[PDB]
Amino acid sequence: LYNWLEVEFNPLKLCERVTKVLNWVREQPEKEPELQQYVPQLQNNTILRLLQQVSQIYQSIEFSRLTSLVPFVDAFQLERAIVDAARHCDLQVRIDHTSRTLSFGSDLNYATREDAPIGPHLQSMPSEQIRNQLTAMSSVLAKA
Amino acid sequence: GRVVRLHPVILASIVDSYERRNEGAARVIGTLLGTVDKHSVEVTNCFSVPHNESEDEVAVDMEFAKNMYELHKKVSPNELILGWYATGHDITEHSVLIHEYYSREAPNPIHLTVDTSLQNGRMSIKAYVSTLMGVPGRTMGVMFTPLTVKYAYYDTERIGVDLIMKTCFSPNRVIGLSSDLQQVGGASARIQDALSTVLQYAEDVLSGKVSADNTVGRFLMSLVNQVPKIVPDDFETMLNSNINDLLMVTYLANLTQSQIALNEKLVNL
Amino acid sequence: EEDQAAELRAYLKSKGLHVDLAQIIEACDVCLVESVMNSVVSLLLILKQEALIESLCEKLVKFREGERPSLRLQLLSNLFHGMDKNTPVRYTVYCSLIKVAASCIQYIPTELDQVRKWISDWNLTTEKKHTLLRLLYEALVDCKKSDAASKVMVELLGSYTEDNASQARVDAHRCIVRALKDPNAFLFDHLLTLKPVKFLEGELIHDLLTIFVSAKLASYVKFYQNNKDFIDSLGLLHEQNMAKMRLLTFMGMAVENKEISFDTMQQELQIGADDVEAFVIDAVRTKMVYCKIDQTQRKVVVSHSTHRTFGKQQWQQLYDTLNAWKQNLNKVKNSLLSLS
Repeated sequence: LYNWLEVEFNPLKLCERVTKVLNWVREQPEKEPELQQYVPQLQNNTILRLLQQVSQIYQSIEFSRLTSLVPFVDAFQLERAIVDAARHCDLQVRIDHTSRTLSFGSDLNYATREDAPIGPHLQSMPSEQIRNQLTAMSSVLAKA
Repeated sequence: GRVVRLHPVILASIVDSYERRNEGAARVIGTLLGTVDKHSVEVTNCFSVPHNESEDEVAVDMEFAKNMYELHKKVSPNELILGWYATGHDITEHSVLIHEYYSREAPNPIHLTVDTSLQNGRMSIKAYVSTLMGVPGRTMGVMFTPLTVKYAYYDTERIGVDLIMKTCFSPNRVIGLSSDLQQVGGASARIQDALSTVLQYAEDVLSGKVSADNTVGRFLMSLVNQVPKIVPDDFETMLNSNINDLLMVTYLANLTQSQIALNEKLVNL
Repeated sequence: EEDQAAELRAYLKSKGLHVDLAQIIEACDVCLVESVMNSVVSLLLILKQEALIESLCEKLVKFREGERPSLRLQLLSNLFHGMDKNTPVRYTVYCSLIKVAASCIQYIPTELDQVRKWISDWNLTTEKKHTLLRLLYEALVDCKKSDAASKVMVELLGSYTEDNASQARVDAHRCIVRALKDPNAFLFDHLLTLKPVKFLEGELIHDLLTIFVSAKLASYVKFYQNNKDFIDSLGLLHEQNMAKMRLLTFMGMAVENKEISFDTMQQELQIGADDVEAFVIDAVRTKMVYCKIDQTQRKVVVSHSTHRTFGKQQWQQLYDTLNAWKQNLNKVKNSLLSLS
């Protein structure tokens, strides 16, 4: 569980893999009943940690792809879970319903906050890269 | 621990305690505080302590040496004793007998060898220890097991020493404490010197200087690839509106302070 | 002094002066608590040093294939840390220090400016550098230091000349077929800049590199039909080689266009429609092309791409981009320092 959810950048893979761990939990509520209070609460992490990992690679996905991506909630439980990790907690996820498309990044006004999780990590969105670009000239030239 | 992690607050504290001395003696005995991960020996703060210099005799004041450990213990409890420094690359008969004192208090004492100058060299610092065992009749042969001392920088330390670094490009070792936008413009001069080195080699590595091409070749392409691409119409909505934000707080703080001042022209009546 | 050896003679007759120091070298390790080795260090380094260090460090390397090698190791850690001014025979001590390091590890200085400090100021020929950096090749492959080992191997392969590239056959096989086992060795341009490797041609594995570096998967999917025997013979399985060649066609495509659509990679890299989106993550993870998907409009926008071989165009894009960038910064270096 530390491998999948906390360390590794596998933003398509965390839907099937980490729920496979939790479907072992929902096998035995009578043999091991003591983990069963944590059965919805890990799933709240799953929607955000895909969105903290799909938003670093993708820039436009349809929502119709993503409701097939996560099998264990319906669409309206998903959609409210998307928006509180994006207004709080420093995601970039925008939602456009005219072509049903989500947009990650693509907003170059955004001043980043301090209290985001820096988790499993990739090249970030360009609002973290158009800012801190004078550093990349300053860092690599003195290495050059 | 096999690698010591010093911090550069120790070294100028050696030198400023090297310049204020009793006249004629060579060394300042004194002990150090720091922490350990048992591959990384960290040492964090320093003091000076005198001693009496004589022939085959250095008289360390064991009531004074315990005192500065206790006096810094009031500052923090969380610092264990890791060792003592002694100056010079030379080891007289004084320096062995002091090292066996601090082993009754018993860490493995993690010693440092600091110069004033190697005469055709430089300041050459090494990290020593003492540990051995005995054959009973004559056990008096002993040598120093040396390890590597390497410094470490923190972010307010590494932003703080950069202005303490600028003492060196100055005639009488003075810079008056600097402005912001001249230091913004100095950062462009920091760029302008650092641009000059890669570009001067660029007309070299274009025409003939191609033997070790790929190691500078892999680095100059990635510097141009790590900076991302917008068409500049996207940029001025970011740039000039942020300019309309920063100019707004220039008016608004002066909107406030002129009304702080005109309140102050009202209350001083 | 001399008297410590006299009670060391009493210590070793009863248990089991440069000749007397070499004789007391000859008594202890044929029997064999720590000062009996470490006052030997206090007896060795005080004195010539050449005949007695040679006899002792040979006795010290025999005992690493014997039950406890740690005690000879941590003695030799003290003695290698002892002699630091110069000797050319300090290679032979550090031969015993690398030979204990493969048979246990990593608390030894190995650094690249430091080894050229140790080669060019012991002032030996390439032939002793032939053995010292082959000593460091097998010692560094064994402790899982994969990415540092190619740097030892390329200076092994870069030590040679056109003359003695005749003997450079076996590591010339070995350096590629260890690194073609390695799925994260991404520079096959440095394996082509060697004096033996242009000299060798034929069926041997350098022929595969010209299929790898400039050439693309159309030039390799022919090559699997010709030899099933020879690529599968030495060290190499085929489908891990495939996913490297899946990358190097796509990475060389993603240099060029940066507006590139989905159907290119079903048609160049010969997979279906939904096999793309896990595969684009494989390129964006390991540091070679940082790419993005506008998946709704069926486009691959990339940020950047990395090159396989340079040219004089490739320096030329770097020049006129940087020359105005120097010139634009000339304007602001004028303008920001003129404020105060």
